[PDB]
Amino acid sequence: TGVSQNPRHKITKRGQNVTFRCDPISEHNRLYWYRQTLGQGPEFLTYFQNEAQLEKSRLLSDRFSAERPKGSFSTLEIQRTEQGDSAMYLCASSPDIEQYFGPGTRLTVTEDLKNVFPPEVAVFEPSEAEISHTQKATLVCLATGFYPDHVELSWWVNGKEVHSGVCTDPQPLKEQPALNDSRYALSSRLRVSATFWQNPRNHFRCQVQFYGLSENDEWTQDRAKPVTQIVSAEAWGRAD
Amino acid sequence: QKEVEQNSGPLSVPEGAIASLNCTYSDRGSQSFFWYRQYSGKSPELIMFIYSNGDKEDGRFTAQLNKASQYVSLLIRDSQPSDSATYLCAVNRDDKIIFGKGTRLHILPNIQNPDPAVYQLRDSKSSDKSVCLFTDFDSQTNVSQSKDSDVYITDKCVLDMRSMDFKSNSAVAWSNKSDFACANAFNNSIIPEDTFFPS
Repeated sequence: TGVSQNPRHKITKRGQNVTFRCDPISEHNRLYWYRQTLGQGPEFLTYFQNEAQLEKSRLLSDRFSAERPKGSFSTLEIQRTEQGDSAMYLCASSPDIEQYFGPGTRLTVTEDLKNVFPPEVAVFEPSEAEISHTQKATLVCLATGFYPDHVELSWWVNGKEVHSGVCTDPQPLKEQPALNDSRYALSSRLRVSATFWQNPRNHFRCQVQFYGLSENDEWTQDRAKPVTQIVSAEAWGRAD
Repeated sequence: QKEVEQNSGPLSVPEGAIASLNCTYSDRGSQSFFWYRQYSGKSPELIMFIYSNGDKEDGRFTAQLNKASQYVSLLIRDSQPSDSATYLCAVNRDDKIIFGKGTRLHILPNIQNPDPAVYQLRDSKSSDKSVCLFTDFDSQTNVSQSKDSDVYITDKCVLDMRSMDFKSNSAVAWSNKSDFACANAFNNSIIPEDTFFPS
C-alpha cells in the first residue's frame, strides 16, 4: 500500500513524447505532481482536486499535460522532450494538507539512445595487508561506464543479500564531467572479518541492477541493446 | 520559489549530539508548516508538521514554529547514523505544499580507535586492475575529489559491522592508468600524518 507510480525509470530520446502514471491512495481527494533535481527541493507542477485540475505552475509549460480523468489515477505527458526535462517526477496525494509521495518516475532525456550503456562490474579482493593489520577484509565493487545514472547496487553473500558492513556511494559520479551525456561510475565496500573471508566456501557477489532500454525501444546498433538487466561480478574466499 | 529558504549545508553533527535545522519564510500569512525527510535514493517522507506558534516533541524530533521572527526549526536529539538524510522545510500556500531546497545532514560516526591506512586491492578477475582503499580514518577527515580527469575518487562512506559493533569510514580511488600507485592517490587531500602505507 501507498502511492504507486509507473514506470520507475524512463529513458527517452530528445524530441519524443513520454507519459507517466500515478496511482494515489484511494481515499485522497487531492493529487499533486512535482519535479525534483538533486540538491533541490520538489518544485510544484500542478494540483488536482477530484478530477478538476485546480492549479498549474509556470514549470508546467505548454508541452506539459496532466490529467486525472476519474478523480483517481493521474497521467502526466511531456511532449517533445528536452534535456532540461530530466528530473524525478513525484506524485503525492492528500486527505487534507499532509502530502504522501509515491516512489517517483526518473526521467532521463538523452540526445540519442546510442549513449545508453550497461555498467561493467568488477569485485576487488581484500588486501593482504589490511587482513594482517586489522583482522578484517574489505571487498570493493566498481560499476563503471553506465548511462543513464539509474542503477541499484547490492551485495550477495552465499546467495543472500547482506546489509551489515556495507557502504555504497550515495551518488554515482560522472566519468566525463565536461560532457552532457557522460557515463557514470559507482563504488561500494563490503567489510567482513578476516576469517569469514578466508573461508573458501563463502561466495561474494556484487550485483548492479541497471535500468535501460524498453523492449519497444528502437535499437539500430550491433552491440547488444542496453535493456534493463542485471550485471554482477563475484569472488570466492581464500585461505591465505 | 522564494517563500521557503533553507541553507543547503551539508551540516555535520557528531553522533549523539543535537542536530539543528533552520528555515525562514517570506510571507507572514503562512500558517501550516512541515518537515520532510528524504533519504538519498528516495521520496520525501513527512516526519513533523506544526500549525501554531510554539514547540512540538515527537520522539527525538522537536519542531518549533516562531511567527514573530518568521522561522521554523527541527531539532534532532541523540543523532543516529540513520538520520543522515536531506531535510526539507515546507509551507502550505492555500492548498499546495511548497518545499525549500533542503538541507543535507551528515551525522558523523564516533570512531573509537582510528587506524588510517591506504590499501591497494586487485581484481578478482584480471589481476592487473586495481583499486586504492582509504579506510579507518576519523570522521573529520575530508576526502578531496580529483581534479585529475584520469583519477576517480569517491567521498567518505560509513559502514557498520553491526554484529561486531564496529563502524568505519572509507574512500576509494582508481585510475585509467595501472602503473598508478596508492601512495600518491589521496595526496590531493589532507590525510592523517601517520596513515599506514604498506609495501
